[PDB]
Amino acid sequence: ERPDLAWLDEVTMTQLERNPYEVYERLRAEAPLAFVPVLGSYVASTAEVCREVATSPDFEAVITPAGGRTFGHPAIIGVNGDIHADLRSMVEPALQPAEVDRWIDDLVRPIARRYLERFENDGHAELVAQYCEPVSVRSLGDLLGLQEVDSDKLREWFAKLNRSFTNAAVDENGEFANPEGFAEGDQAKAEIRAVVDPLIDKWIEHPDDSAISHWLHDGMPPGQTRDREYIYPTIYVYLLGAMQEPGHGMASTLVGLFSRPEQLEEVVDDPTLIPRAIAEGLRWTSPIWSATARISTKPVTIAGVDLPAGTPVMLSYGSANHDTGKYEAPSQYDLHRPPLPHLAFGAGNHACAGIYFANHVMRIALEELFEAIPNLERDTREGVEFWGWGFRGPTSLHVTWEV
Ligand code: HEM
Ligand SMILES: COc1ccccc1O
Repeated sequence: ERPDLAWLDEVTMTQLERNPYEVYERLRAEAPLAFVPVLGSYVASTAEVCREVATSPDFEAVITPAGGRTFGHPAIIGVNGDIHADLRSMVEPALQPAEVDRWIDDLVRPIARRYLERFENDGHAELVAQYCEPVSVRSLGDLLGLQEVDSDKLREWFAKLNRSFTNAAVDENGEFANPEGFAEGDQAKAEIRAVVDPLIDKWIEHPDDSAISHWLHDGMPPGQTRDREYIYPTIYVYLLGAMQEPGHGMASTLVGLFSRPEQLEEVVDDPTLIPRAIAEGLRWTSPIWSATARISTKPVTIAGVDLPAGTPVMLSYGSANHDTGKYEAPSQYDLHRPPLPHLAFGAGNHACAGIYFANHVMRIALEELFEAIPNLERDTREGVEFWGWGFRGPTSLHVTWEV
């Protein structure tokens, strides 16, 4: 209904999945808060608007429509008040920095070595499938208590959940355009239940050091546990983004480094630059690109738009992280950018709970990769395609090295 934005009626879901940055460049200039018809929602595209909405007292969390169809209730990302406080209290212990520092090295480093050992003498690899994804999922899976679930299965689950969660397209009547696209998310959930229900049965009676056992038991009266239906949606939140994103982020960081060969060389020579390299990678291609949202709780005016109460706004943090109000030439990867604030972990009460853990997973993985293969090069015969609007990352990363 905004006349000057009639061009947005012609934006497609496929276009946004393939490459959302041209449309979002226009949005940041034309309408930092804009209703995108194919998404069925207002979208926040700039750093100022995303930060304002994420931190405003007049907004609260809401799950996106496709996210809710995928995860149900109470997903930690979609709830507020006492339920959110309890779910944050449940997930935070293992994520506390002092706690992560106690065990993160002995968790991730042997995992990274195990996956490297499989290919480090080959002279070629596709790092998304052979390294970045397995290390990310094996690390978190072991932390959670899912040691027995193979990395290939954790990877399949996150991919199916991604596609269902981001199945956001709506038709001319505001109805989901592709209802069949939720079926694979439902199938993943059914598989997850079949594996995890017996584990929860065991943990209720026999608590252990796994994170999910602690989710059941922590803070509960004697002999009581949180109901499994109450915790499953947050398990699904983990089995999508927490499993997927460290792998996404380390792979994007590698693509960015390969794009600046002098910078790759600096980081291989001086691995203390790895954290900076990662932070720039997350800004450059944000793993959680436009997955979350907030909803107004009263009438508000944001970026000149008067919103009624009850209005959802999607937080396109991956666009915010290319805001030219903040960054020069944001589509260029540059290790030597000054260490400015970014929105790849969101903001406010619903900001990422796992930042410290995620940063260490990616750091340790990259350290081990460069120690193992110091002469790592991108295989320039192959293209790198990035995919995703809700969650974004490279679909492959072919590399080569002299053996
Ligand atoms: C590089 C990897 C990661 C990125 C880029 C990422 C980014 C994000 C973003 C953007 C959000 C939404 C914040 C908002 O709406 O303002 C989020 C939420 C979340 N993150 Fe992460 N994160 C990643 C890894 C993880 C990991 C590994 C875990 C768990 C161990 C995790 C746990 C969560 C939780 C629990 C939430 C929901 C917080 C809430 O709604 O209260 N994160 N993260
Ligand atoms: C940490 O996992 C998520 C974050 C935001 C949206 C969906 C997720 O699975």
